[PDB]
Amino acid sequence: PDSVDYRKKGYVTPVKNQGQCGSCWAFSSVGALEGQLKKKTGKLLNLSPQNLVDCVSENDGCGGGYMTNAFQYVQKNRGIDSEDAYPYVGQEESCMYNPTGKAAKCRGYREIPEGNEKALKRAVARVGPVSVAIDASLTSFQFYSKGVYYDESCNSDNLNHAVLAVGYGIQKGNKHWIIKNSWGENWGNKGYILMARNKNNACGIANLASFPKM
Ligand SMILES: *C(=O)[C@H](CCCC)NC(=O)[C@H](CC(C)C)NC(=O)OCc1ccc(Br)cc1
Repeated sequence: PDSVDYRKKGYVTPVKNQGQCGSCWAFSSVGALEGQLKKKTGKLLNLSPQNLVDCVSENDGCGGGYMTNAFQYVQKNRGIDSEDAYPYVGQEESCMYNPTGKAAKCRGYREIPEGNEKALKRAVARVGPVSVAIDASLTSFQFYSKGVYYDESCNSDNLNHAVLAVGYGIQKGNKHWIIKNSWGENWGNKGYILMARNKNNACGIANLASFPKM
């Protein structure tokens, strides 16, 4: 497909805010799951980022983590709670079990061929929102406000932030990836940022992408 924007089909929930917690990966993971859930059931709702922060032991909660492990967890645990049944508190707590909390399930996940933007594009068009990792350490990124973001000093080999690709397209001749962050709706462009697509895998956008099976 030439251009995709899952927000137009109602596959994306509102922009969240990590608070005082480095739980970007939990947010990235739920966003993908929320997508497969909308596609599968027709229901659009917030999943529990906290459920993952607290239970994905392979990870390190507020200290950071990886999306794959989160997907592996939801599959092994036979489910993930919703935001309502397992609200976000912004810090790591003991893993809670909500008898009525299950709101989605995961039967695995797939990875995108490392550094392949073309494969990332095909995956977004056919699957839905995809979880991707990038280098967000540049002041240029942290202070992004508008336009298609590109900074040559971005480090493809310095993955330190997890986000969500809800689509892709082109703006003013510049191809981009539609990216949902989790620093609240006041960061970037209403919690969003258009990142350079096909610019030598800028910021390593396609170096660690994955989506959940549902
Ligand atoms: C995003 O908010 C966080 C910021 C963590 C620094 C405060 N970044 C991550 O969680 C990254 C996710 C991308 C690299 C995909 N993961 C990460 O930092 O891994 C660190 C880590 C430490 C210990 C364990 Br156990 C697992 C992972």
